[PDB]
Amino acid sequence: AVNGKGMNPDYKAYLMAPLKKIPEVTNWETFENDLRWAKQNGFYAITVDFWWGDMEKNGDQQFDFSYAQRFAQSVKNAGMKMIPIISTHQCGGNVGDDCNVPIPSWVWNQKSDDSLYFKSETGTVNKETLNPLASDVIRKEYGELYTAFAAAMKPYKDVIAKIYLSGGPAGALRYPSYTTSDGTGYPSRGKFQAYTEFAKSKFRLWVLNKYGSLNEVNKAWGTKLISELAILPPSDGEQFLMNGYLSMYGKDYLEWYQGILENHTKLIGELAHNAFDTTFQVPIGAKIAGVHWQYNNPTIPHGAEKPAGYNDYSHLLDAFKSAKLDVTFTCLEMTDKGSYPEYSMPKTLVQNIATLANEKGIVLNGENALSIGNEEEYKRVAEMAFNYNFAGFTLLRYQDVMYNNSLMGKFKDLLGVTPVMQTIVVKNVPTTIGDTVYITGNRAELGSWDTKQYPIQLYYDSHSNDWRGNVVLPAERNIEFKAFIKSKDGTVKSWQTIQQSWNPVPLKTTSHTSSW
Ligand SMILES: OC[C@H]1O[C@H](O[C@H]2[C@H](O)[C@@H](O)[C@@H](O[C@H]3[C@H](O)[C@@H](O)[C@@H](O[C@H]4[C@H](O)[C@@H](O)[C@@H](O[C@H]5[C@H](O)[C@@H](O)[C@H](O)O[C@@H]5CO)O[C@@H]4CO)O[C@@H]3CO)O[C@@H]2CO)[C@H](O)[C@@H](O)[C@@H]1O
Ligand SMILES: OC[C@H]1O[C@H](O[C@H]2[C@H](O)[C@@H](O)[C@@H](O[C@H]3[C@H](O)[C@@H](O)[C@@H](O[C@H]4[C@H](O)[C@@H](O)[C@@H](O)O[C@@H]4CO)O[C@@H]3CO)O[C@@H]2CO)[C@H](O)[C@@H](O)[C@@H]1O
Ligand SMILES: OC[C@H]1O[C@H](O[C@H]2[C@H](O)[C@@H](O)[C@@H](O[C@H]3[C@H](O)[C@@H](O)[C@@H](O)O[C@@H]3CO)O[C@@H]2CO)[C@H](O)[C@@H](O)[C@@H]1O
Ligand SMILES: OC[C@H]1O[C@H](O[C@H]2[C@H](O)[C@@H](O)[C@@H](O)O[C@@H]2CO)[C@H](O)[C@@H](O)[C@@H]1O
Ligand SMILES: [Ca+2]
Repeated sequence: AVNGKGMNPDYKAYLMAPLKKIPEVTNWETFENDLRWAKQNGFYAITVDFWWGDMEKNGDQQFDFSYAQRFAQSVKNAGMKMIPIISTHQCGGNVGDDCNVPIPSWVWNQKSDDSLYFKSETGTVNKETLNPLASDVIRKEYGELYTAFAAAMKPYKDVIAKIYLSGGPAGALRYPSYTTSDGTGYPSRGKFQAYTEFAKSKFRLWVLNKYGSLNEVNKAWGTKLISELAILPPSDGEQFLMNGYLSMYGKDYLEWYQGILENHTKLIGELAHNAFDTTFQVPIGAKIAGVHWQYNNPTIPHGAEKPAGYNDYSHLLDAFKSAKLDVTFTCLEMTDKGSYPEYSMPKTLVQNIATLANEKGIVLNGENALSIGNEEEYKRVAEMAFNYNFAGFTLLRYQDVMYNNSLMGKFKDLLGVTPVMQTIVVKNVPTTIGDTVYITGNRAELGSWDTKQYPIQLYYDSHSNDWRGNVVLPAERNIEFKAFIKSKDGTVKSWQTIQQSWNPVPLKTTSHTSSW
């Protein structure tokens, strides 16, 4: 992997359940067999959406956790593990969606203003999820839902491996900036979603709180606003994305905009831990969407990410760390394009996120953005997962491999692997002062023959006069590799004589010794 490391020892593979309830797809008996099969192919658990629209439909505090309980019972019967997703967002309208489960309609009546929903640059109303600015309603509603869920699902503590939270549309912490109705669907630029009267009022108050008075605001922004009412979000999204973002005003607007998501992260994290820590004592996480389009557009840099709420990934991830929430990213199966008109750079995006996450000590999980139909996509996922220290990968979605033995087989081989530490020993290495030794191999877990960025480092053993290193490898998988030398200035000088291999890597920790 990068930084001379290897694959994460804690790596697990997960499988996304269908969006619809199991009974609308197959029977519970077959489901249990499907789980045993998934397990046999390297899957550790199944992530599943438990829709708010389903759990608190009839009214405030009128709960129904019967489906969740039945699902859990079969998971238990199959000796499997599950990862509940408290989906406080609507199913339907987003890529790959096939259901229509809006959040409880009664929630919109808890306020007579427009604080609860979203409104775009052009006036498009979005009700896929509650507006994070309304923290009072969120605190109460999410808090009550989480608590009730915990009590109803306590008996299934034993099969719950982790809990996922929904920070916004399509289960991710973000604004509904890319939608068909708002004419902002892929691969168009996104539209900011801060035009309700409540949002404008909030931005205005936040700015005045920061500078004290309008005169101080003008001085800090180098502007000449005539009144406090002139303090507003961008009136022209395109112009703001072209150059407005570069100014002090632009920096402040984006700070506030992304800041709302950061605060929301800390809020749902607090509520979740309070509700689940004692009953379950399992990790909790949230998701970040992979807004890879318009990434390198020269006219509107990161023209889709910013409107989605992503301006400073480093600052955003710090919020997750503080909230004690594991992070899940996506698009691991895609490649960089960066060409007109999409200007898509998903791989570069993934690498950046992973780098930041690892630097901050944040447990990082990944997913594929779109259904995978070929092995090549699995290899791309593998490359990212095993070279960027991902602690886990979740395959979207159930049906794709459950009803495709051939594809399921490819996944088991490339991604459904169990990490196992092994000691690698290479003797008679002709190193000189300043040289370092590394190994690189065929599989993604070995950097796929990359000597520049993904090689795994070995260490000189002065006592035995050889080079050694404890490397994490895929158990029960065949591998080929070779040790090589890098000079002080990182130039590859020479390679091991014969190509080494392990057919397959042993299930139990041991050692592989070879001669240079
Ligand atoms: O069960 C969990 C969870 O599942 C769903 O949510 C998933 C999404 O399905 C995933 O895509 C992802 O959410 C993000 C993606 O990370 C992000 O990249 C983007 O998707 C982009 C695509 O990347 C882009 O290629 C483009 O898709 C095109 C295809 O290229 C084209 O071939 C096809 O014909 O049309 C599609 C759509 O135009 O555009 C999309 C954007 O629409 O955005 C998605 C959405 O946020 O991760 C989440 C979380 O796992 C369910 O929706 C959710 O309810 C559920 O909780
Ligand atoms: O809250 C204060 C004000 O905030 C908003 O105005 C912002 C814009 O959102 C930013 O994009 C930027 O504006 C730039 C503009 O992007 C750039 O093209 C250039 O503008 C010309 C404009 O093309 C022309 O039509 C005419 O208006 O003259 C402008 C000035 O030459 O310069 C703009 C300013 O540098 O910054 C402003 C704030 O400074 C929001 O839209 C306002 O309603 C709000 O009052
Ligand atoms: O990229 C696909 C490529 O993979 C295989 O080639 C790898 C070799 O198996 C591996 O040994 C290594 O090759 C180096 C030699 O070992 C070394 O002695 C010296 O000659 O430099 C070589 C170049 O790196 O790495 C390559 C991949 O870079 C497979 O055999 C190829 O057919 C295939 O195209
Ligand atoms: O820099 C090229 C081009 O970028 C922008 O056009 C985008 C548009 O904003 C998106 O919504 C979508 O249609 O793709 C276009 C091509 O990238 C600018 O708006 C445009 O002026 C500029 O020429
Ligand atoms: Ca409630």
